[PDB]
Amino acid sequence: VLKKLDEQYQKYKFMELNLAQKKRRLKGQIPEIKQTLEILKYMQKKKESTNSMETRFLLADNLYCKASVPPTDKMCLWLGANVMLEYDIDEAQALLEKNLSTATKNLDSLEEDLDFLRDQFTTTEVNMARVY
Amino acid sequence: GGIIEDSCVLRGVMINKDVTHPRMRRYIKNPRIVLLDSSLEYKKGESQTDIEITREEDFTRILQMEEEYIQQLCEDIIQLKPDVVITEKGISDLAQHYLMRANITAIRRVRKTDNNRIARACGARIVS
Amino acid sequence: DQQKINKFARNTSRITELKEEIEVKKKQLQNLEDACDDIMLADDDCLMIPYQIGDVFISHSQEETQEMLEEAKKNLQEEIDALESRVESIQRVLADLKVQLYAK
Amino acid sequence: APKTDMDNQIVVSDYAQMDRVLREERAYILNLVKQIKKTGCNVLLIQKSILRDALSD
Amino acid sequence: SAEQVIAGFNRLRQEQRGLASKAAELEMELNEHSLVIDTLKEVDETRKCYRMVGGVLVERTVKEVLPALENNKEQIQKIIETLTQQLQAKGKELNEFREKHNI
Amino acid sequence: AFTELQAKVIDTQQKVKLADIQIEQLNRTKKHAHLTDTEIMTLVDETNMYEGVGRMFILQSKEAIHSQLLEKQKIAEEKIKELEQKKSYLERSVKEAEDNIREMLMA
Amino acid sequence: VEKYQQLQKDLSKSMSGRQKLEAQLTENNIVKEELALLDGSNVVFKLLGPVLVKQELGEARATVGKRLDYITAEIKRYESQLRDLERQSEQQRETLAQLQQE
Amino acid sequence: NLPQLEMLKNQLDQEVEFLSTSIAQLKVVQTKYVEAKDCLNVLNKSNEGKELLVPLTSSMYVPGKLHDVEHVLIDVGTGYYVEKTAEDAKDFFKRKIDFLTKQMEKIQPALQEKHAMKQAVMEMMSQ
Repeated sequence: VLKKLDEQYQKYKFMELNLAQKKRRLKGQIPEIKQTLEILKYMQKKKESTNSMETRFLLADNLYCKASVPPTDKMCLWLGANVMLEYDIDEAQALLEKNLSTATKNLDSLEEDLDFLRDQFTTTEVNMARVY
Repeated sequence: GGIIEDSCVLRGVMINKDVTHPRMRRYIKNPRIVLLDSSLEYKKGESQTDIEITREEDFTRILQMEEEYIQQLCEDIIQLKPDVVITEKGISDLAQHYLMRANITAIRRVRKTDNNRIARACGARIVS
Repeated sequence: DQQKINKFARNTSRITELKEEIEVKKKQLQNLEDACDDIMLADDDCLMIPYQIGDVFISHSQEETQEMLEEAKKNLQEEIDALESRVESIQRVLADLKVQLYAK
Repeated sequence: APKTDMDNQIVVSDYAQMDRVLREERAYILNLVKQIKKTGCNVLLIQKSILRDALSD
Repeated sequence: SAEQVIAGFNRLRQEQRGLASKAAELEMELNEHSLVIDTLKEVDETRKCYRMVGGVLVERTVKEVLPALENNKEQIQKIIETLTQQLQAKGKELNEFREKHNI
Repeated sequence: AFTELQAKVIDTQQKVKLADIQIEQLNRTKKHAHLTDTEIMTLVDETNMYEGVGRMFILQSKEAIHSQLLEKQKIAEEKIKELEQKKSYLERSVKEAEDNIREMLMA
Repeated sequence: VEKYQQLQKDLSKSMSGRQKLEAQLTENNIVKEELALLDGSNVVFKLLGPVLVKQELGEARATVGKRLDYITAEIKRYESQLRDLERQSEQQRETLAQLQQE
Repeated sequence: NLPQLEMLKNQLDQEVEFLSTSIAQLKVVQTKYVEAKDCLNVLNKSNEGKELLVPLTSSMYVPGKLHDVEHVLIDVGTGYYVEKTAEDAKDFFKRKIDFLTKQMEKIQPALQEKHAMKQAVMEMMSQ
């Protein structure tokens, strides 16, 4: 009957679309993460003080200081939740590429649920059509 | 109500004009009514008037300076033995609020026609 | 359930999927073109030109910014173009999956 | 600068595309102005800007 | 009369689609938990582990910095599982309740 | 003159409520600027310790930071009263508009 | 119908950033005040586009006379796009509604 | 009757909200100029030369060795970069502090107007 296929066709196609959504948001956070490395990259100077350059320090958004930048090798990075570990120019880039998958792994668990609720859509509805 | 045969005349100006309802307590026997031609306006500062109150700071800082002035004022009222004070001038949110704090009934935004009739009622003057 | 349920959608899933990673690298190319105009507009290299990397600025002449701009422009433009062909493929498969859905 | 939308060398759609041709309104009005003093004058008679199409200030 | 029929007819379908709303409400909470407890513990804590606060960047050893992300996230995970789970059954019961009282 | 008094109750309504949560945070960063002070005291000596009031994190020794951070405590420690003191005249002004009408109809 | 708010969007769009400019207008008159009181004490860069560039004082000055061209240009152009879109929006309102109702 | 109110009750909520969000956002940006004045205080206070972790990119800070605690930005014009003295910042901040001050205050009357008005639309609905 057209009744049984129609109920299934959309609830899959709605939650089959969900497979591509997080799968894309899997590959969608790659631009967030890697250019942050690109920031550190030209900056990164080994066998030299990292980023020996001009800067306007960000004191606040409205407040900058022109300085001679070069630090000792390190980059203090934002780990989250008031936790700052020091990273030297490399661990930084390393840790900084780690922000790829961790938020990328924030995603498919819903897609999986979405796919697995997808089959909860179809399994229920056929009985739901027969039960009520 | 009552009959005009029961209508009469009594000393001073009877004020029904502003009083059809509670206006000055009910029965204030000896104790005074205070006619106010002051110069009671609650001072935003102490002796000086400052910006009006649009905001919390203006409430805090200014009421500090305001409330003590009506205190500076209506404590000079409490000495004349009112149980009621009818405020024709200087009547404002703080003024009559302090007369209940001055332990005297305060009476709000009243016609001076009465208070002049009242200046013929208790027969006083009114003072600024 | 039929096979067109998975094919038609997962195709259409990939269609919009593949066309999107294209576009963002077109406008940044244009955005990276903007700072080019800006050192062309002012401080033509009559003074040094620093190029912002994170907070800090790398001292140089005019072009180097435009390079790093154009450098990223070219890093950008390519993953557009193969995916220009990639959404091209998957969307024509849909026009196939359209008719294949209708005839049965 | 030539008027491609209201008075401005910009065309009116978005903020981004106009600012680069806002850059265009900039240089042109200055250059002609630069050109003024480059062939040079000590005083400049200027008619009204209504006696003009428009004169960028 | 029909208040329970429409309720039970709704709840199994409402809970079903609310499962995604249930799991996602927990997800984005746990989403930032991943960016934090991982990035501290994976890479050497042996050196100085700062604490970033408002008017200060606090100096701290791992010894304080490590267990903070340990127990807090875990303590959060208990509480978040409780309410979002309880929200669905409330809706289940409140769908039956709202038809009753409003005469 | 009953009309003018409906605003000052709604006006102070957004105010006297505001002045409550205000003293709250000032007791908070107080003990926290002691708590953050405690954790920099927790490590015996740190120069690479950064105390600055913004996203500039500016190298200072632990101690002058403590005085800076214990005064940072002292700041919010001081600020609790005013904004609670703010909760008073606010709630005092809301009534002064009210005691206008209530007095004639009472007395 | 679709033709209603297509025009009112870019109406409301270039409306606000234009008004953002009005804040910046005061600033663009104040930046003529701020830089003109800068003799080269603090390093003056133009912030013009995403490249932040070592700049000179006339480059700082001539820029803000040119930065006022922001408030000049963006504000003016929209008063076109205001009514340019508004009228075609107003036009399309009664036409397609009366149809779908009729 | 109530159908008018029910549409009138629901509408007047959002303009409270739309305005509740606005002014709530007009304090922060106003407060950063206070803090940009404040960030400049500890700046001068320590000295030139200190290591400054300064915002670098997502998840990073770049440390850098400070120079010229008198260096401050002032952004006026549209985006235009005006580097100013440690003094010039504080007043330019305070202008934009005062600039958003009114901008905060313009909202509250229109914020609160749609509540007590909506509040009047609740009563005759139930009453």
